[PDB]
Amino acid sequence: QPLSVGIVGGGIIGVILAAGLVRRGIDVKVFEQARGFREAGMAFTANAVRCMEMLDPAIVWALRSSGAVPQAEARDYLRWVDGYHESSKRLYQLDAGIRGFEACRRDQFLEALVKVLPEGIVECQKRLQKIHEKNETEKVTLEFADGTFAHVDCVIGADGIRSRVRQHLFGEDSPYSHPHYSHKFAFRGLITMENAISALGEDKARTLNMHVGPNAHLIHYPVANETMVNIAAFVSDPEEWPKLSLVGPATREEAMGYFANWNPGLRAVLGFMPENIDRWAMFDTYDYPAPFFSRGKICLVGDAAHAAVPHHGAGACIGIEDALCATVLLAEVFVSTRGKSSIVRNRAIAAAFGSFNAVRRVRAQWFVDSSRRVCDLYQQPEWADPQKRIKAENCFEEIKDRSHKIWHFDYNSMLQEAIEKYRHNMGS
Amino acid sequence: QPLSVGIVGGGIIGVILAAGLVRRGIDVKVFEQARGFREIGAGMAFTANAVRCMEMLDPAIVWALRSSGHQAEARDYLRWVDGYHESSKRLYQLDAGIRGFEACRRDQFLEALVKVLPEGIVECQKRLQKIHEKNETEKVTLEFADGTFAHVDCVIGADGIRSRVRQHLFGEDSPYSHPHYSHKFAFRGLITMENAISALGEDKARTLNMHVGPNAHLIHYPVANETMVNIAAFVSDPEEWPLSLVGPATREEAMGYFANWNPGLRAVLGFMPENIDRWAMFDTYDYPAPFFSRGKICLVGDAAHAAVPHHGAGACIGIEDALCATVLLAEVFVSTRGKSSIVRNRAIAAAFGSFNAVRRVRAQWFVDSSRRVCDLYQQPEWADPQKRIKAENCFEEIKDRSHKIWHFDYNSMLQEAIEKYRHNMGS
Ligand SMILES: Cc1cc2nc3c(=O)[nH]c(=O)nc-3n(C[C@H](O)[C@H](O)[C@H](O)COP(=O)(O)OP(=O)(O)OC[C@H]3O[C@@H](n4cnc5c(N)ncnc54)[C@H](O)[C@@H]3O)c2cc1C
Ligand SMILES: Cc1cc2nc3c(=O)[nH]c(=O)nc-3n(C[C@H](O)[C@H](O)[C@H](O)COP(=O)(O)OP(=O)(O)OC[C@H]3O[C@@H](n4cnc5c(N)ncnc54)[C@H](O)[C@@H]3O)c2cc1C
Ligand SMILES: Cc1cc(O)c(C)c(O)c1C=O
Ligand SMILES: Cc1cc(O)c(C)c(O)c1C=O
Ligand SMILES: Cc1cc(O)c(C)c(O)c1C=O
Ligand SMILES: [Cl-]
Ligand SMILES: [Cl-]
Repeated sequence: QPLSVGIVGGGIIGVILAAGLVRRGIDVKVFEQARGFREAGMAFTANAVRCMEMLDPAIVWALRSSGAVPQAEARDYLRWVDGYHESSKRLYQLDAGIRGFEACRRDQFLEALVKVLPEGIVECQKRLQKIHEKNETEKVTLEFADGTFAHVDCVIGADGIRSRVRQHLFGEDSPYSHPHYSHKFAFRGLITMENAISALGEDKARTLNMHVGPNAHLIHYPVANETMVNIAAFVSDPEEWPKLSLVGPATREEAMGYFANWNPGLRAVLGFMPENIDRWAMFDTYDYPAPFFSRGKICLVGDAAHAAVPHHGAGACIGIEDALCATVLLAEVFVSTRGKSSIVRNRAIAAAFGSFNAVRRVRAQWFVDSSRRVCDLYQQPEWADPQKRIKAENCFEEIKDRSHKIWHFDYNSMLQEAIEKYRHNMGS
Repeated sequence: QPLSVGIVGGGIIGVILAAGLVRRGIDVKVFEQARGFREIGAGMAFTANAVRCMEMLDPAIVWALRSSGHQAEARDYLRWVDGYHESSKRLYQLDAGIRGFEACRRDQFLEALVKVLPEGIVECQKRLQKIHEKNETEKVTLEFADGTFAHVDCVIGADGIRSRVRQHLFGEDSPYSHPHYSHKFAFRGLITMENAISALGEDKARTLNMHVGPNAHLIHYPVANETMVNIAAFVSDPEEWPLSLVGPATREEAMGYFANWNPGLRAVLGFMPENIDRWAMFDTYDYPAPFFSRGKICLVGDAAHAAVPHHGAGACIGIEDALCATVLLAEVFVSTRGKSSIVRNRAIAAAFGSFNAVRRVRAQWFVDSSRRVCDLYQQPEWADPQKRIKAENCFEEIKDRSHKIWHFDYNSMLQEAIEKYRHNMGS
């Protein structure tokens, strides 16, 4: 027969993983708890877009048909600005090259992706409650909350930051089963490009900028074809977060209080927002990172494995690499065990998930820490004191090192290492 | 605002190129002169490199290939053997590794490939007669023998060794427009694995070996699940090819060219059906393409660099071309969204220019190298037993040449390809 893979979670990574798997002949089901919803925006590095292409070129097509339509060709730049002093001097700039980042709306991209898939791959209102493992040779059983069941040769948790599949591995009372608070949260909202331009200038208004300063920072970029500018404003919170929901209503005047000393251009951007906005809490896996991404015939991927604070803007890139590593590994399982017994085929699954863990965990968990580390540098208290300016500006070399370690990932090597580890684990 | 490519030729390359373009959102039409399939029951094999190239074009291509053909994982070895002397001693061997090669039935692979494509991509009974190019900003018009026409932003010739798009580029009276004789031809036929063993041993009969000797060489490997072995015997021809490039031949005609060769090999020939086939071997060596593309017209596969088959990898070189041309046209598609008609058509030609720069050297090296290694398989020196020392150093050259085919850095080809396209654009 073929090999069946139950993917729990119909987010970006689950659906991309699925698309890569069916394009290779693997039987896939995606179980998503929500009711065909996408209830925001995200960005991919050029490296991740090449990973997408290797999964299935239609994915990249979906990405670019969802987004927008932009004489020479523009290079993509991360830029940092002093947010605290009126100097508002441009501190640093990182060149990511042509189409170094490519952008979509999360909900439009997912919709396009599912159109690309065969029919009846995605099952909605399928909330996983329990996993029943048995022998390596038996199918794994998924139990859902509406009383239904599925049977699959192996299981992938693409079920996000609050992964149920993760709870199964470490235990519901283990801190390793849950995310925890980064003691930061963000205000988000939009403003008119005209308003934006009014406060920052046409040049700042039309590019992405991080404004640094003490214990907080703010980022903004143009959206909806340079008519609107999106604002995300991040602040510190010495208090624990109450089951209070991670997202919640807030007001512009609350956000303005945190930036009261900051420079006037920046305080304006804030004042031009709707009176009512969101407050998103930033949880992640930093405090209690997974001891393993895989056990037996169960593998975590994306935010289920390594959910990160969003301050490299690449968290979903790490998950796309995961998807590619898991797709290529399971393809090698399919082809190398094709004529063999049920025992070899199930051993090979476990051997592949063992290779996955071996090759992906260090980089994924490095990235989770890195995402906190760079937030710290964007929020150094010494951005306040102009006599500590050399110290504070010295951070950018490390930011650059970390950025390039993300963007320049050698995924061909990862795949090679993974195939080699798979074959080793099989006794070969 | 979509980009239409007319592929002339529904062969393996034209169809794989199509599969790559459509998966990336490009409007493709494939124009095939034949009514259905040909090359029934033939096999072919692809290097692992070429299979990774296919996966990059569309992973579904690789699925197709694999549905068209305990203990450990097997390794793939090329083997040479002395075919002249009584000793028939193993001469050299080369490790290609796990899945170093993957094989299939051509017609079943092509047919599986067509199921992967959407409907209506391929139009049969469409034999390109003439190409009409107006201005770079206007569409290229294709005229077919049935009197219908077709209009496309650009044209890819994937129409094979006798490419009609090639004749258009260089002139139907140029010799550069036609392949020519390599002064070798081939006898093909099957025998039963039963008989194959009795003449060679179980060892030789159940794998691929090339038997070398003076002015001729033989290769055999198994088929129909190791129930039959397939023979190809290549011999030298001083004369010109008059006449039709395929023809019937007799077992005895082939045995004549292998009179002095050792008895195991002679026996193999002996065991063929009375009637078999003779195939002339043409290629683009004598008059190689001055360029693979001009304006909005580009050649790929055999249309551009048809080679004699003694490296066994000519489709692989072609799949490389399809990968480069797919990645290039996709870069045109995205780099030019919202630009004008003018710019988009300069983008196409700029991309075809980069195709030419990046591929033409490797591809024409491969044509040469194919004749070259054939010459090493057929050194007159194999018979002379005082030159069996110089003769046998050929194999360091076979190895380097094989590795240059097998370890192609195709990611660097794509990189160089994009950078040369940007350069051509003014970027
Ligand atoms: C504000 C913000 C901005 C970001 N910007 C970027 C950016 O610019 N670039 C970038 O690369 N990344 C970015 N990220 C990261 C990105 O959002 C995530 O890393 C990415 O969504 C992770 O993929 P996922 O599909 O695993 O997660 P999710 O999208 O959260 O997918 C989880 C899915 O599983 C489902 N699910 C959960 N529990 C169950 C269950 N029990 N049963 C069934 N289904 C279940 C959920 O309903 C959901 O559909 C950003 C993140 C945030 C928060
Ligand atoms: C005996 C032999 C064995 C080989 N074994 C291998 C092997 O194991 N591995 C490997 O990689 N390579 C192998 N090769 C090389 C391989 O067969 C060729 O390189 C390959 O088939 C080229 O494919 P193509 O699509 O470019 O051309 P072709 O396969 O020749 O197809 C061209 C297509 O265009 C069509 N066409 C022609 N003129 C027109 C026109 N005017 N209008 C419309 N359509 C037209 C033809 O009908 C045909 O269908 C072998 C070659 C030979 C001779
Ligand atoms: C690319 C990107 C997108 C984004 O949404 C955020 C918050 C970022 O910090 C970055 C890069 O640093
Ligand atoms: C090992 C491997 C397998 C594979 O299928 C693809 C896509 C690769 O590029 C690599 C690279 O090492
Ligand atoms: C399938 C196949 C094709 C081929 O061309 C060679 C040289 C091989 O050794 C194998 C398998 O071993
Ligand atoms: Cl992120
Ligand atoms: Cl060939």
